Amino acid sequence: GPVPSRARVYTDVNTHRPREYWDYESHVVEWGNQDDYQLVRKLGRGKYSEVFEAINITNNEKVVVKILKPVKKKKIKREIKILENLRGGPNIITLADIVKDPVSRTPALVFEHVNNTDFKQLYQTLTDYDIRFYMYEILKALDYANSMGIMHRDVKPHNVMIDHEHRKLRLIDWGLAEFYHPGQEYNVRVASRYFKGPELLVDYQMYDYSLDMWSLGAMLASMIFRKEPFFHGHDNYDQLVRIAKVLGTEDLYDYIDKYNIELDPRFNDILGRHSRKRWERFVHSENQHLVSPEALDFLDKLLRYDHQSRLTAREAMEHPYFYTVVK
Repeated sequence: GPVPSRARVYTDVNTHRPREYWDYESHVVEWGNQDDYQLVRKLGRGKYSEVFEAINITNNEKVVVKILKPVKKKKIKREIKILENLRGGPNIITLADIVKDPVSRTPALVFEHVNNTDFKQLYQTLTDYDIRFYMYEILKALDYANSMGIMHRDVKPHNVMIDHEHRKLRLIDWGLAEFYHPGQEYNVRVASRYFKGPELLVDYQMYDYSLDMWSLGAMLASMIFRKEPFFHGHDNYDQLVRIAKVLGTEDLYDYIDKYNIELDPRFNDILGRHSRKRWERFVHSENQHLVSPEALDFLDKLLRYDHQSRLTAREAMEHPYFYTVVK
């Protein structure tokens, strides 16, 4: 069967924790006062919750309220525990409170407010420098989470809140995030299609933090090449084919061969044979100002089939691409 895999970093952080740190099932929620908060506007509704702009009349500050749908009964304590574990970390969204919504009769998570600009309108204007700046900020969040034994598993532009005016960034929606336990098998039905790592698409369950570095790379590619999304699959199968048309099929087979993975036989008729492409073919007059040798090398080291070969978040922060960013 499949060969096992372990993260190359932060492998044993949770094993050296009291059970309570990662045992989210046993967590006892501290409930706040629902009447502290007044809902102002509905912002949106995801699969697992409805999201509101609200006000915290106890102090009068603006907050964000995520009223959890009757979800997968236990995603709740997982998200709460992860949020509490990561609170105060660099660019980690701050859980301000947890209350019981009187109408939904479900938990309502209360967050810090962030003044975001739609990523679409936002990415059409970001300069080269600003791409680097904000990527570095995202990496701080990811490395922090990983050092705390947690992977986000849903990195995508919609989950990065950016207050461009204040050049402030927050990584949000930790509802899919998990504790990393070496040797543990995970659900491959995580992340959004265009940001799913090859490991998910070939149904390899023993993945780790490095999943999010693929997603970050897919984000970066869309930004520096001005192509949304960069890997544009019709479904999860076509998604892998779109990746293979860039990274090539030989390295794909090397990957699944290394882990003794067998592709779904439905790929036989659709995968074809594809050479690895040089990144220069995606450069054109409209995106050239966003591209540099450093950008391409950085991208190249994120977008690897083999999850074990990708840059870790810390290694990524060491890359020459970020030398120009003021620290």
